[PDB]
Amino acid sequence: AHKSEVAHRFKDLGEENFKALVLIAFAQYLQQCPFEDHVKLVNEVTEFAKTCVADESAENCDKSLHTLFGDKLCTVATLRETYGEMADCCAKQEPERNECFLQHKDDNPNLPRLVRPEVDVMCTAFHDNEETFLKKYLYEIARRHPYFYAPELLFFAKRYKAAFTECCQAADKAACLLPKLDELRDEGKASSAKQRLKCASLQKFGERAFKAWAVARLSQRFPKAEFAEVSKLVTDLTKVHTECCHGDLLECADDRADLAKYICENQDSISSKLKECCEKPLLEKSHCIAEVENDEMPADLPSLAADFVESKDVCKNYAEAKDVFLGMFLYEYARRHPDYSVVLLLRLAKTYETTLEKCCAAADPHECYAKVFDEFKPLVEEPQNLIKQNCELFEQLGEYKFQNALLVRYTKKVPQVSTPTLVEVSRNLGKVGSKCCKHPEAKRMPCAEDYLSVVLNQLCVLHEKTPVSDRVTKCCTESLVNRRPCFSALEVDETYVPKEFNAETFTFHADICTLSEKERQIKKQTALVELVKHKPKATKEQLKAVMDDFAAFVEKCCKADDKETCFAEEGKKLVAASQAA
Repeated sequence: AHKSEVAHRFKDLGEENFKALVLIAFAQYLQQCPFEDHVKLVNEVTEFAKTCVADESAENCDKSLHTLFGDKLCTVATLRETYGEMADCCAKQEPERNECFLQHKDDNPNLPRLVRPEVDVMCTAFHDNEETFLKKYLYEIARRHPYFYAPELLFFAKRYKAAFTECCQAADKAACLLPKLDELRDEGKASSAKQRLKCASLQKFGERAFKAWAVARLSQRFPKAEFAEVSKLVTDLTKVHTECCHGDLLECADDRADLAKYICENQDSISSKLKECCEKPLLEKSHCIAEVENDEMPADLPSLAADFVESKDVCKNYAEAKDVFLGMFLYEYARRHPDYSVVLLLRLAKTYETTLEKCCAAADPHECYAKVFDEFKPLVEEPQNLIKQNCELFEQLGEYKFQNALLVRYTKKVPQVSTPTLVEVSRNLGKVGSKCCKHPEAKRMPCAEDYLSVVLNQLCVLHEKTPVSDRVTKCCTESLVNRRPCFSALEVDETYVPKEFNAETFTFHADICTLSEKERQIKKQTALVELVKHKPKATKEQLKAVMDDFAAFVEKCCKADDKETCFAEEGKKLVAASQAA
Protein backbone atom coordinates (compact mmCIF):
# COMPACT_ATOMS: atom_id res chain seq x y z
CA ALA A 1 0.00 0.00 0.00
CA HIS A 2 1.64 3.21 1.21
CA LYS A 3 4.95 1.39 1.67
CA SER A 4 6.62 0.26 -1.57
CA GLU A 5 4.55 2.49 -3.84
CA VAL A 6 5.61 0.47 -6.90
CA ALA A 7 3.58 -2.47 -5.61
CA HIS A 8 0.62 -0.19 -4.86
CA ARG A 9 0.64 1.16 -8.41
CA PHE A 10 1.01 -2.36 -9.82
CA LYS A 11 -2.09 -3.58 -7.97
CA ASP A 12 -4.10 -0.45 -8.74
CA LEU A 13 -3.27 -0.25 -12.47
CA GLY A 14 -2.52 -3.80 -13.61
CA GLU A 15 0.33 -5.24 -15.65
CA GLU A 16 -0.81 -3.99 -19.07
CA ASN A 17 -1.38 -0.37 -18.04
CA PHE A 18 1.75 -0.46 -15.88
CA LYS A 19 3.92 -1.49 -18.83
CA ALA A 20 2.23 0.95 -21.21
CA LEU A 21 2.61 3.93 -18.86
CA VAL A 22 6.22 2.99 -18.07
CA LEU A 23 7.03 2.87 -21.79
CA ILE A 24 5.28 6.21 -22.37
CA ALA A 25 7.23 7.87 -19.56
CA PHE A 26 10.53 6.43 -20.79
CA ALA A 27 9.84 7.64 -24.33
CA GLN A 28 8.91 11.10 -23.04
CA TYR A 29 12.06 11.54 -20.94
CA LEU A 30 14.47 10.32 -23.64
CA GLN A 31 13.45 11.25 -27.18
CA GLN A 32 16.38 9.80 -29.18
CA CYS A 33 16.87 6.42 -27.49
CA PRO A 34 16.22 3.41 -29.75
CA PHE A 35 12.99 1.47 -29.41
CA GLU A 36 14.68 -1.81 -28.43
CA ASP A 37 16.44 -0.22 -25.46
CA HIS A 38 13.12 1.25 -24.30
CA VAL A 39 11.45 -2.16 -24.53
CA LYS A 40 14.30 -3.79 -22.59
CA LEU A 41 14.13 -1.12 -19.88
CA VAL A 42 10.35 -1.51 -19.60
CA ASN A 43 10.70 -5.28 -19.29
CA GLU A 44 13.35 -4.92 -16.58
CA VAL A 45 11.23 -2.42 -14.64
CA THR A 46 8.09 -4.57 -14.83
CA GLU A 47 10.04 -7.66 -13.74
CA PHE A 48 11.35 -5.66 -10.78
CA ALA A 49 7.78 -4.59 -9.98
CA LYS A 50 6.65 -8.23 -10.13
CA THR A 51 9.46 -9.18 -7.74
CA CYS A 52 8.47 -6.35 -5.40
CA VAL A 53 4.79 -7.34 -5.38
CA ALA A 54 5.71 -11.00 -4.85
CA ASP A 55 7.52 -10.17 -1.59
CA GLU A 56 7.20 -6.72 -0.01
CA SER A 57 10.54 -7.05 1.79
CA ALA A 58 13.31 -6.27 -0.72
CA GLU A 59 15.41 -3.23 0.14
CA ASN A 60 15.09 -1.62 -3.30
CA CYS A 61 11.28 -1.88 -3.26
CA ASP A 62 11.23 0.56 -0.33
CA LYS A 63 12.53 3.36 -2.56
CA SER A 64 10.09 5.56 -4.45
CA LEU A 65 9.49 4.72 -8.10
CA HIS A 66 10.88 8.13 -9.08
CA THR A 67 14.50 7.39 -8.16
CA LEU A 68 14.10 3.88 -9.61
CA PHE A 69 13.05 5.36 -12.95
CA GLY A 70 15.90 7.87 -12.80
CA ASP A 71 18.47 5.18 -12.06
CA LYS A 72 17.14 3.03 -14.90
CA LEU A 73 17.47 6.07 -17.17
CA CYS A 74 21.11 6.58 -16.12
CA THR A 75 22.08 3.19 -17.53
CA VAL A 76 21.97 3.74 -21.30
CA ALA A 77 21.79 6.61 -23.82
CA THR A 78 22.34 9.11 -20.97
CA LEU A 79 25.90 8.55 -19.72
CA ARG A 80 26.96 7.00 -23.05
CA GLU A 81 28.70 9.91 -24.78
CA THR A 82 25.54 11.21 -26.45
CA TYR A 83 23.46 13.81 -24.60
CA GLY A 84 26.43 15.61 -23.09
CA GLU A 85 24.18 18.17 -21.42
CA MET A 86 22.02 15.34 -20.07
CA ALA A 87 25.06 13.37 -18.88
CA ASP A 88 26.07 16.32 -16.69
CA CYS A 89 22.66 16.23 -14.99
CA CYS A 90 22.60 12.42 -14.98
CA ALA A 91 25.53 12.48 -12.55
CA LYS A 92 23.43 14.62 -10.18
CA GLN A 93 21.21 13.29 -7.39
CA GLU A 94 17.48 13.43 -6.78
CA PRO A 95 15.43 15.52 -6.88
CA GLU A 96 17.73 17.70 -9.01
CA ARG A 97 18.03 14.88 -11.56
CA ASN A 98 14.26 14.92 -12.08
CA GLU A 99 14.33 18.70 -12.52
CA CYS A 100 17.05 18.36 -15.16
CA PHE A 101 15.06 15.63 -16.92
CA LEU A 102 11.90 17.76 -16.98
CA GLN A 103 13.56 21.00 -18.07
CA HIS A 104 15.40 19.31 -20.97
CA LYS A 105 12.28 18.21 -22.87
CA ASP A 106 12.14 19.16 -26.55
CA ASP A 107 8.78 20.31 -27.92
CA ASN A 108 9.88 20.10 -31.58
CA PRO A 109 12.68 17.54 -31.92
CA ASN A 110 14.56 17.12 -35.19
CA LEU A 111 12.96 13.79 -36.03
CA PRO A 112 11.87 12.33 -39.38
CA ARG A 113 8.23 12.42 -40.42
CA LEU A 114 6.26 9.20 -40.01
CA VAL A 115 6.66 7.00 -43.09
CA ARG A 116 3.13 5.50 -43.05
CA PRO A 117 3.95 2.26 -44.92
CA GLU A 118 1.55 0.53 -47.31
CA VAL A 119 -1.64 -0.62 -45.61
CA ASP A 120 -1.38 -4.35 -46.32
CA VAL A 121 2.24 -4.67 -45.20
CA MET A 122 1.50 -2.27 -42.34
CA CYS A 123 -1.22 -4.35 -40.70
CA THR A 124 0.31 -7.70 -41.64
CA ALA A 125 2.80 -6.78 -38.91
CA PHE A 126 -0.16 -6.25 -36.58
CA HIS A 127 -1.49 -9.67 -37.56
CA ASP A 128 1.97 -11.20 -37.03
CA ASN A 129 2.69 -9.49 -33.69
CA GLU A 130 0.07 -7.12 -32.30
CA GLU A 131 1.81 -6.29 -29.01
CA THR A 132 5.04 -5.11 -30.64
CA PHE A 133 3.07 -2.97 -33.10
CA LEU A 134 1.12 -1.31 -30.29
CA LYS A 135 4.32 -0.67 -28.33
CA LYS A 136 5.91 0.87 -31.42
CA TYR A 137 2.88 3.11 -31.97
CA LEU A 138 2.95 4.24 -28.33
CA TYR A 139 6.68 4.99 -28.54
CA GLU A 140 6.38 6.90 -31.82
CA ILE A 141 3.47 9.04 -30.62
CA ALA A 142 5.12 9.74 -27.26
CA ARG A 143 8.35 10.82 -28.98
CA ARG A 144 6.88 13.76 -30.88
CA HIS A 145 4.66 14.98 -28.00
CA PRO A 146 6.60 14.86 -24.71
CA TYR A 147 3.76 16.71 -22.93
CA PHE A 148 0.96 14.44 -24.12
CA TYR A 149 -1.72 13.10 -21.77
CA ALA A 150 -0.87 9.49 -20.95
CA PRO A 151 -4.38 8.10 -20.21
CA GLU A 152 -5.57 9.71 -23.43
CA LEU A 153 -2.68 7.98 -25.20
CA LEU A 154 -3.77 4.66 -23.68
CA PHE A 155 -7.29 5.27 -25.01
CA PHE A 156 -5.90 6.15 -28.44
CA ALA A 157 -3.78 2.99 -28.51
CA LYS A 158 -6.81 0.93 -27.48
CA ARG A 159 -8.99 2.35 -30.29
CA TYR A 160 -6.10 1.96 -32.77
CA LYS A 161 -5.81 -1.72 -31.83
CA ALA A 162 -9.59 -2.02 -32.11
CA ALA A 163 -9.53 -0.61 -35.65
CA PHE A 164 -6.84 -3.03 -36.79
CA THR A 165 -8.42 -6.02 -35.06
CA GLU A 166 -11.78 -5.23 -36.66
CA CYS A 167 -10.91 -4.46 -40.30
CA CYS A 168 -7.37 -5.36 -41.22
CA GLN A 169 -8.82 -8.60 -42.63
CA ALA A 170 -12.51 -7.95 -43.39
CA ALA A 171 -12.53 -6.11 -46.74
CA ASP A 172 -11.03 -3.04 -48.43
CA LYS A 173 -8.24 -2.51 -45.93
CA ALA A 174 -7.65 1.04 -47.22
CA ALA A 175 -11.28 1.98 -46.47
CA CYS A 176 -10.44 1.82 -42.76
CA LEU A 177 -6.87 3.05 -42.72
CA LEU A 178 -7.54 6.28 -44.55
CA PRO A 179 -10.48 7.75 -42.57
CA LYS A 180 -10.15 6.07 -39.18
CA LEU A 181 -6.41 6.64 -38.88
CA ASP A 182 -6.66 10.21 -40.17
CA GLU A 183 -9.36 10.99 -37.60
CA LEU A 184 -7.33 9.32 -34.86
CA ARG A 185 -4.20 11.33 -35.67
CA ASP A 186 -6.16 14.60 -35.85
CA GLU A 187 -7.76 13.91 -32.46
CA GLY A 188 -4.35 13.02 -31.03
CA LYS A 189 -2.87 16.29 -32.26
CA ALA A 190 -5.76 18.28 -30.78
CA SER A 191 -5.43 16.52 -27.42
CA SER A 192 -1.67 17.12 -27.44
CA ALA A 193 -2.26 20.83 -28.02
CA LYS A 194 -4.81 21.04 -25.20
CA GLN A 195 -2.60 19.18 -22.73
CA ARG A 196 0.37 21.36 -23.69
CA LEU A 197 -1.82 24.37 -22.89
CA LYS A 198 -2.70 22.95 -19.48
CA CYS A 199 0.85 21.96 -18.52
CA ALA A 200 2.37 25.21 -19.80
CA SER A 201 -0.17 27.35 -17.95
CA LEU A 202 0.31 25.44 -14.70
CA GLN A 203 4.12 25.43 -14.83
CA LYS A 204 4.39 29.07 -15.89
CA PHE A 205 1.81 30.62 -13.54
CA GLY A 206 1.59 28.34 -10.52
CA GLU A 207 -1.38 26.29 -9.41
CA ARG A 208 -3.59 29.28 -8.55
CA ALA A 209 -4.27 30.09 -12.22
CA PHE A 210 -5.00 26.44 -12.97
CA LYS A 211 -7.33 26.26 -9.97
CA ALA A 212 -9.22 29.31 -11.23
CA TRP A 213 -9.45 27.82 -14.73
CA ALA A 214 -10.67 24.49 -13.34
CA VAL A 215 -13.28 26.23 -11.18
CA ALA A 216 -14.58 28.20 -14.15
CA ARG A 217 -14.72 25.21 -16.51
CA LEU A 218 -16.24 22.83 -13.95
CA SER A 219 -18.89 25.36 -12.91
CA GLN A 220 -19.74 25.92 -16.57
CA ARG A 221 -20.00 22.16 -17.12
CA PHE A 222 -21.73 21.35 -13.79
CA PRO A 223 -24.08 24.24 -12.94
CA LYS A 224 -26.26 22.14 -10.61
CA ALA A 225 -23.62 21.08 -8.06
CA GLU A 226 -22.95 22.92 -4.81
CA PHE A 227 -19.79 24.94 -4.25
CA ALA A 228 -18.20 22.29 -2.02
CA GLU A 229 -18.63 19.57 -4.64
CA VAL A 230 -17.16 21.76 -7.39
CA SER A 231 -14.24 22.64 -5.11
CA LYS A 232 -13.59 18.95 -4.40
CA LEU A 233 -13.65 18.14 -8.12
CA VAL A 234 -11.32 21.07 -8.82
CA THR A 235 -8.88 19.93 -6.14
CA ASP A 236 -8.82 16.39 -7.54
CA LEU A 237 -8.36 17.62 -11.12
CA THR A 238 -5.60 20.02 -10.07
CA LYS A 239 -3.75 17.23 -8.26
CA VAL A 240 -4.09 14.96 -11.31
CA HIS A 241 -2.85 17.57 -13.77
CA THR A 242 0.02 18.54 -11.47
CA GLU A 243 1.02 14.87 -11.34
CA CYS A 244 0.97 14.37 -15.12
CA CYS A 245 2.62 17.72 -15.88
CA HIS A 246 5.48 17.00 -13.44
CA GLY A 247 6.59 13.68 -14.96
CA ASP A 248 4.74 11.39 -12.52
CA LEU A 249 2.62 9.23 -14.82
CA LEU A 250 1.50 6.08 -12.99
CA GLU A 251 0.07 7.86 -9.95
CA CYS A 252 -1.49 10.39 -12.32
CA ALA A 253 -3.38 7.63 -14.13
CA ASP A 254 -4.37 6.07 -10.80
CA ASP A 255 -5.74 9.37 -9.49
CA ARG A 256 -7.59 9.98 -12.76
CA ALA A 257 -9.24 6.57 -12.39
CA ASP A 258 -10.15 7.33 -8.77
CA LEU A 259 -11.66 10.69 -9.75
CA ALA A 260 -13.67 9.11 -12.57
CA LYS A 261 -14.99 6.44 -10.20
CA TYR A 262 -15.94 9.07 -7.63
CA ILE A 263 -17.75 11.21 -10.22
CA CYS A 264 -19.69 8.31 -11.74
CA GLU A 265 -20.61 7.26 -8.19
CA ASN A 266 -21.71 10.76 -7.07
CA GLN A 267 -23.55 11.57 -10.34
CA ASP A 268 -26.71 12.35 -8.35
CA SER A 269 -25.28 15.61 -6.98
CA ILE A 270 -23.14 16.56 -10.00
CA SER A 271 -25.35 16.69 -13.10
CA SER A 272 -27.71 14.57 -15.21
CA LYS A 273 -25.68 14.03 -18.41
CA LEU A 274 -23.28 11.56 -16.76
CA LYS A 275 -25.79 8.68 -16.86
CA GLU A 276 -25.21 8.16 -20.59
CA CYS A 277 -21.65 6.81 -20.43
CA CYS A 278 -20.70 5.59 -16.98
CA GLU A 279 -21.62 2.01 -17.98
CA LYS A 280 -18.48 1.38 -20.02
CA PRO A 281 -14.78 0.57 -19.40
CA LEU A 282 -12.46 2.87 -17.49
CA LEU A 283 -10.60 4.61 -20.32
CA GLU A 284 -13.58 5.85 -22.34
CA LYS A 285 -15.49 6.52 -19.11
CA SER A 286 -12.78 8.99 -18.09
CA HIS A 287 -12.88 10.22 -21.69
CA CYS A 288 -16.53 11.18 -21.16
CA ILE A 289 -15.70 12.70 -17.78
CA ALA A 290 -13.13 15.01 -19.38
CA GLU A 291 -15.39 15.73 -22.38
CA VAL A 292 -19.05 15.58 -21.25
CA GLU A 293 -21.24 18.41 -22.55
CA ASN A 294 -22.70 21.23 -20.47
CA ASP A 295 -25.79 20.89 -18.29
CA GLU A 296 -28.87 23.08 -17.98
CA MET A 297 -28.58 25.77 -15.33
CA PRO A 298 -30.88 25.81 -12.29
CA ALA A 299 -34.09 27.73 -12.96
CA ASP A 300 -34.41 31.30 -11.67
CA LEU A 301 -31.10 31.91 -9.90
CA PRO A 302 -30.48 35.19 -8.02
CA SER A 303 -29.33 38.25 -9.97
CA LEU A 304 -25.90 38.61 -8.25
CA ALA A 305 -26.77 42.28 -7.59
CA ALA A 306 -27.40 41.56 -3.90
CA ASP A 307 -24.73 39.01 -2.88
CA PHE A 308 -21.60 40.89 -4.00
CA VAL A 309 -22.45 44.63 -3.99
CA GLU A 310 -25.32 45.44 -1.61
CA SER A 311 -23.76 43.79 1.45
CA LYS A 312 -22.07 46.35 3.70
CA ASP A 313 -19.34 43.93 4.84
CA VAL A 314 -18.58 42.56 1.36
CA CYS A 315 -14.85 43.18 1.53
CA LYS A 316 -14.82 42.29 5.20
CA ASN A 317 -15.77 38.87 3.83
CA TYR A 318 -13.18 39.34 1.08
CA ALA A 319 -10.41 40.01 3.62
CA GLU A 320 -11.66 37.13 5.77
CA ALA A 321 -10.73 34.76 2.93
CA LYS A 322 -9.71 36.30 -0.40
CA ASP A 323 -9.29 33.01 -2.27
CA VAL A 324 -12.58 31.60 -0.97
CA PHE A 325 -14.55 34.73 -1.86
CA LEU A 326 -13.03 35.01 -5.33
CA GLY A 327 -13.65 31.32 -5.98
CA MET A 328 -17.27 31.69 -4.87
CA PHE A 329 -17.78 34.69 -7.15
CA LEU A 330 -16.16 32.95 -10.13
CA TYR A 331 -18.20 29.79 -9.55
CA GLU A 332 -21.46 31.75 -9.40
CA TYR A 333 -20.63 33.86 -12.46
CA ALA A 334 -19.61 30.85 -14.56
CA ARG A 335 -22.73 29.04 -13.36
CA ARG A 336 -24.97 31.87 -14.56
CA HIS A 337 -23.12 32.46 -17.88
CA PRO A 338 -22.49 29.20 -19.76
CA ASP A 339 -21.96 30.97 -23.11
CA TYR A 340 -18.88 32.92 -21.96
CA SER A 341 -15.37 31.68 -22.65
CA VAL A 342 -13.39 30.38 -19.68
CA VAL A 343 -10.62 32.96 -20.13
CA LEU A 344 -13.25 35.69 -20.39
CA LEU A 345 -14.69 34.62 -17.03
CA LEU A 346 -11.19 34.62 -15.54
CA ARG A 347 -10.64 38.14 -16.90
CA LEU A 348 -13.95 39.31 -15.41
CA ALA A 349 -13.01 37.82 -12.04
CA LYS A 350 -9.62 39.55 -12.22
CA THR A 351 -11.31 42.87 -13.00
CA TYR A 352 -13.70 42.41 -10.07
CA GLU A 353 -10.80 41.62 -7.73
CA THR A 354 -8.85 44.63 -9.00
CA THR A 355 -11.69 47.10 -8.43
CA LEU A 356 -12.58 45.56 -5.06
CA GLU A 357 -8.97 46.05 -3.95
CA LYS A 358 -8.90 49.57 -5.40
CA CYS A 359 -11.98 50.67 -3.48
CA CYS A 360 -12.74 49.15 -0.02
CA ALA A 361 -10.51 51.47 2.05
CA ALA A 362 -11.78 54.89 0.93
CA ALA A 363 -14.44 56.95 2.71
CA ASP A 364 -17.42 55.30 0.97
CA PRO A 365 -16.59 51.86 -0.47
CA HIS A 366 -20.09 51.45 -1.90
CA GLU A 367 -19.66 54.63 -3.95
CA CYS A 368 -16.86 52.81 -5.77
CA TYR A 369 -18.01 49.20 -6.05
CA ALA A 370 -21.67 49.97 -6.79
CA LYS A 371 -21.04 50.22 -10.55
CA VAL A 372 -18.70 47.22 -10.73
CA PHE A 373 -21.03 45.23 -12.99
CA ASP A 374 -21.12 48.09 -15.53
CA GLU A 375 -17.41 47.64 -16.30
CA PHE A 376 -18.04 44.19 -17.82
CA LYS A 377 -19.77 45.60 -20.91
CA PRO A 378 -16.62 46.32 -23.00
CA LEU A 379 -14.82 43.22 -21.71
CA VAL A 380 -17.57 41.00 -23.11
CA GLU A 381 -18.37 43.24 -26.10
CA GLU A 382 -14.88 43.16 -27.62
CA PRO A 383 -14.48 39.37 -28.15
CA GLN A 384 -18.03 39.06 -29.50
CA ASN A 385 -17.40 41.81 -32.05
CA LEU A 386 -14.04 40.31 -33.01
CA ILE A 387 -15.45 36.82 -33.55
CA LYS A 388 -18.40 38.28 -35.47
CA GLN A 389 -16.14 40.16 -37.88
CA ASN A 390 -13.81 37.15 -38.13
CA CYS A 391 -16.71 34.91 -39.18
CA GLU A 392 -17.90 37.62 -41.58
CA LEU A 393 -14.46 37.63 -43.20
CA PHE A 394 -14.11 33.84 -43.26
CA GLU A 395 -17.55 32.92 -44.60
CA GLN A 396 -17.23 34.80 -47.90
CA LEU A 397 -13.52 34.06 -48.40
CA GLY A 398 -12.99 30.31 -47.96
CA GLU A 399 -10.55 28.44 -45.75
CA TYR A 400 -7.42 28.89 -47.87
CA LYS A 401 -7.90 32.61 -48.48
CA PHE A 402 -8.74 32.98 -44.78
CA GLN A 403 -5.38 31.36 -44.02
CA ASN A 404 -3.68 33.81 -46.37
CA ALA A 405 -5.41 36.81 -44.77
CA LEU A 406 -4.54 35.72 -41.23
CA LEU A 407 -0.99 35.05 -42.42
CA VAL A 408 -0.52 38.55 -43.83
CA ARG A 409 -2.09 40.07 -40.71
CA TYR A 410 0.09 38.22 -38.21
CA THR A 411 3.16 38.75 -40.39
CA LYS A 412 2.51 42.48 -40.24
CA LYS A 413 2.04 42.25 -36.47
CA VAL A 414 5.20 40.30 -35.57
CA PRO A 415 7.63 40.08 -38.53
CA GLN A 416 10.61 38.89 -36.46
CA VAL A 417 9.04 35.46 -35.89
CA SER A 418 10.46 32.63 -38.01
CA THR A 419 8.73 31.70 -41.26
CA PRO A 420 7.72 28.05 -40.63
CA THR A 421 6.37 28.59 -37.11
CA LEU A 422 4.47 31.66 -38.33
CA VAL A 423 3.01 29.58 -41.17
CA GLU A 424 1.91 26.86 -38.75
CA VAL A 425 0.39 29.38 -36.33
CA SER A 426 -1.56 31.08 -39.12
CA ARG A 427 -2.75 27.71 -40.43
CA ASN A 428 -4.13 26.79 -37.01
CA LEU A 429 -5.67 30.26 -36.59
CA GLY A 430 -7.55 29.78 -39.85
CA LYS A 431 -8.54 26.28 -38.73
CA VAL A 432 -10.24 27.96 -35.74
CA GLY A 433 -12.89 29.59 -37.91
CA SER A 434 -12.86 26.59 -40.23
CA LYS A 435 -13.91 24.29 -37.38
CA CYS A 436 -16.26 26.23 -35.08
CA CYS A 437 -17.60 29.31 -36.82
CA LYS A 438 -20.66 27.42 -38.13
CA HIS A 439 -22.16 27.36 -34.62
CA PRO A 440 -25.10 29.69 -33.88
CA GLU A 441 -24.53 33.00 -32.15
CA ALA A 442 -24.71 31.40 -28.70
CA LYS A 443 -21.78 28.94 -28.70
CA ARG A 444 -19.25 30.40 -31.16
CA MET A 445 -17.43 32.34 -28.45
CA PRO A 446 -16.37 29.43 -26.15
CA CYS A 447 -14.86 27.20 -28.83
CA ALA A 448 -13.44 30.06 -30.89
CA GLU A 449 -11.77 31.78 -27.93
CA ASP A 450 -10.46 28.53 -26.45
CA TYR A 451 -8.94 27.32 -29.72
CA LEU A 452 -7.44 30.75 -30.38
CA SER A 453 -5.84 30.61 -26.93
CA VAL A 454 -4.51 27.11 -27.66
CA VAL A 455 -2.95 28.25 -30.93
CA LEU A 456 -1.45 31.36 -29.34
CA ASN A 457 0.05 29.26 -26.54
CA GLN A 458 1.57 27.05 -29.24
CA LEU A 459 3.07 30.20 -30.78
CA CYS A 460 4.44 31.44 -27.45
CA VAL A 461 5.96 28.08 -26.53
CA LEU A 462 7.57 27.68 -29.97
CA HIS A 463 9.01 31.20 -29.80
CA GLU A 464 10.21 30.90 -26.19
CA LYS A 465 13.06 28.49 -26.92
CA THR A 466 14.60 30.99 -29.38
CA PRO A 467 13.50 34.48 -28.29
CA VAL A 468 13.83 36.76 -31.31
CA SER A 469 11.06 39.41 -31.01
CA ASP A 470 10.63 42.02 -28.28
CA ARG A 471 6.82 41.81 -28.08
CA VAL A 472 5.86 38.15 -28.53
CA THR A 473 7.75 37.12 -25.40
CA LYS A 474 7.04 40.49 -23.77
CA CYS A 475 3.35 39.70 -23.47
CA CYS A 476 3.38 35.95 -23.75
CA THR A 477 5.08 36.10 -20.33
CA GLU A 478 2.74 38.88 -19.13
CA SER A 479 -0.59 37.16 -18.42
CA LEU A 480 -2.27 33.88 -19.31
CA VAL A 481 -5.70 35.41 -20.01
CA ASN A 482 -4.18 38.33 -21.97
CA ARG A 483 -2.57 36.54 -24.91
CA ARG A 484 -5.41 37.02 -27.39
CA PRO A 485 -5.97 40.67 -26.32
CA CYS A 486 -2.27 41.16 -27.09
CA PHE A 487 -2.28 39.53 -30.50
CA SER A 488 -5.52 41.34 -31.37
CA ALA A 489 -4.27 44.70 -30.03
CA LEU A 490 -0.77 44.68 -31.52
CA GLU A 491 -0.06 47.54 -33.91
CA VAL A 492 1.65 47.29 -37.28
CA ASP A 493 5.38 46.97 -36.60
CA GLU A 494 7.09 49.94 -38.24
CA THR A 495 10.32 49.28 -36.33
CA TYR A 496 11.10 46.20 -38.44
CA VAL A 497 13.58 46.96 -41.23
CA PRO A 498 12.93 45.51 -44.71
CA LYS A 499 14.72 42.26 -45.48
CA GLU A 500 17.14 41.55 -48.31
CA PHE A 501 15.97 40.01 -51.58
CA ASN A 502 16.68 36.38 -52.51
CA ALA A 503 15.14 35.21 -55.78
CA GLU A 504 16.13 31.61 -54.98
CA THR A 505 13.55 31.46 -52.17
CA PHE A 506 10.73 32.60 -54.46
CA THR A 507 11.67 30.25 -57.31
CA PHE A 508 9.57 27.11 -57.74
CA HIS A 509 10.36 23.71 -59.25
CA ALA A 510 8.59 20.48 -60.25
CA ASP A 511 8.35 19.59 -56.55
CA ILE A 512 5.26 21.81 -56.36
CA CYS A 513 3.77 19.45 -58.97
CA THR A 514 4.93 16.18 -57.40
CA LEU A 515 3.66 17.14 -53.92
CA SER A 516 0.11 16.94 -52.60
CA GLU A 517 -2.22 19.90 -52.13
CA LYS A 518 -1.23 20.47 -48.49
CA GLU A 519 2.50 20.85 -49.18
CA ARG A 520 1.70 23.01 -52.22
CA GLN A 521 -0.35 25.34 -50.02
CA ILE A 522 2.40 25.33 -47.39
CA LYS A 523 5.03 26.34 -49.96
CA LYS A 524 2.78 29.07 -51.37
CA GLN A 525 2.17 30.40 -47.86
CA THR A 526 5.91 30.37 -47.13
CA ALA A 527 6.49 32.42 -50.28
CA LEU A 528 3.74 34.76 -49.06
CA VAL A 529 5.46 35.19 -45.69
CA GLU A 530 8.77 36.00 -47.37
CA LEU A 531 7.09 38.47 -49.73
CA VAL A 532 5.32 40.23 -46.85
CA LYS A 533 8.53 40.39 -44.82
CA HIS A 534 10.44 41.84 -47.77
CA LYS A 535 7.87 44.62 -48.36
CA PRO A 536 5.96 45.15 -45.10
CA LYS A 537 4.32 48.38 -46.33
CA ALA A 538 2.51 46.85 -49.32
CA THR A 539 -1.28 47.09 -49.22
CA LYS A 540 -3.45 44.00 -48.82
CA GLU A 541 -4.91 44.26 -52.33
CA GLN A 542 -1.41 44.12 -53.83
CA LEU A 543 -0.70 40.91 -51.90
CA LYS A 544 -4.03 39.44 -52.99
CA ALA A 545 -3.33 40.19 -56.66
CA VAL A 546 0.23 38.85 -56.47
CA MET A 547 -0.88 35.58 -54.88
CA ASP A 548 -3.79 35.22 -57.30
CA ASP A 549 -1.38 35.45 -60.24
CA PHE A 550 0.99 33.13 -58.35
CA ALA A 551 -1.75 30.51 -58.19
CA ALA A 552 -2.47 31.29 -61.84
CA PHE A 553 0.93 30.35 -63.18
CA VAL A 554 1.58 27.51 -60.74
CA GLU A 555 -1.65 25.98 -62.02
CA LYS A 556 -0.97 26.85 -65.68
CA CYS A 557 2.67 25.81 -66.24
CA CYS A 558 2.75 22.94 -63.73
CA LYS A 559 0.85 20.48 -65.93
CA ALA A 560 2.65 21.37 -69.17
CA ASP A 561 5.85 19.76 -70.44
CA ASP A 562 9.21 21.53 -71.12
CA LYS A 563 9.26 22.98 -67.63
CA GLU A 564 12.17 25.29 -68.51
CA THR A 565 9.61 27.60 -70.12
CA CYS A 566 7.73 27.58 -66.81
CA PHE A 567 10.95 28.50 -64.98
CA ALA A 568 11.69 31.35 -67.40
CA GLU A 569 8.13 32.66 -67.15
CA GLU A 570 8.13 32.59 -63.35
CA GLY A 571 11.53 34.31 -63.28
CA LYS A 572 10.28 37.12 -65.50
CA LYS A 573 7.18 37.31 -63.30
CA LEU A 574 9.40 37.61 -60.23
CA VAL A 575 11.30 40.47 -61.88
CA ALA A 576 8.00 42.19 -62.72
CA ALA A 577 6.61 41.66 -59.20
CA SER A 578 9.77 43.02 -57.55
CA GLN A 579 9.53 46.03 -59.86
CA ALA A 580 5.84 46.52 -58.99
CA ALA A 581 6.25 45.81 -55.24
